[PDB]
Amino acid sequence: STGSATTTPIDSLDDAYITPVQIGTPAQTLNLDFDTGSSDLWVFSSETTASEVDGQTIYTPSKSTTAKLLSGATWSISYGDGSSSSGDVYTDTVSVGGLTVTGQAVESAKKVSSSFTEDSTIDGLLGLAFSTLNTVSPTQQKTFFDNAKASLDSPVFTADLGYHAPGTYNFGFIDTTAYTGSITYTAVSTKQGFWEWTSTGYAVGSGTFKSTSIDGIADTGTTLLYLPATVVSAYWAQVSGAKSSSSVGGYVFPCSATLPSFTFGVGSARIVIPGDYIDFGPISTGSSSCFGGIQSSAGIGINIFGDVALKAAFVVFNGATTPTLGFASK
Repeated sequence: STGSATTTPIDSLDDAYITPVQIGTPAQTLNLDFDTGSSDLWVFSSETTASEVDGQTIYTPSKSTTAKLLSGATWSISYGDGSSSSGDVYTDTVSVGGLTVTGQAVESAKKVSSSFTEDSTIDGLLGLAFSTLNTVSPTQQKTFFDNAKASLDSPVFTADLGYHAPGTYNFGFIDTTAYTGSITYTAVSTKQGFWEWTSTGYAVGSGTFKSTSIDGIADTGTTLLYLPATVVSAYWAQVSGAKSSSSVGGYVFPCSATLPSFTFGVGSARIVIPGDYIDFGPISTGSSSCFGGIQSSAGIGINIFGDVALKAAFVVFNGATTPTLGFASK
């Protein structure tokens, strides 16, 4: 089997991407944030504190003939941006782009933090990291990908995110028409539960490539590119007027600037992030100070290849016995 679903930016800055997901019988379609940096499939629901729902579509298990309470199971998760959610658990039928899993753990939110409430376009998350990070207790649950894996033509999914445009998540096959040149595969460590890999270096604009190992995670659920302070300083040094602002919370730059590209290494291959991808616009409405899309990972504890990086590539998440990551230009 295979599946194929279109993923769409939630706003004009590509802050996140939503993908339609069918849950239950008859289908209830929710727009979820596919997140390769976590492993919980959770939704706004009929159980979510009413004051914490503001425009989201909710899952109502009592209206699904295939929903069953997973008795005694609870979940609670915190993300790297400080947001959080928690609740209880149902199993139900979940379909993505034509691909169906029966008995999928659907984590029903009782509580969500303000960041989730305020984002009316995101109805929940669908985690695609390794199931060892799943927060359901006392019985840990599997991701949609893990459950689907044995039914797939190939044990893979691919992320093809657009710049200010729709893209695609595919399950079970590699669309050879969706990328240019060859796919370069690189080793993955699952030791921390992430799609963790090592980049072979970077370049700023038309500058020379610096060979240096950068350990990080491929995370579709993170907006920006978070790299070591040395790397990020070298990038923003090439932008007149750019500076790190503690009041704003990162590097800012004059909105009048033209940003240089940023290249990262995948083995002997290179992925180029155009300068425009690194522009996240005015820090506040009408400001002439703009927020940078490359930021320091110092104090995160991990480097994160978020959407800024991933949308410049066609990315293969290979969940074979020995997992790997593949990157192609497109």
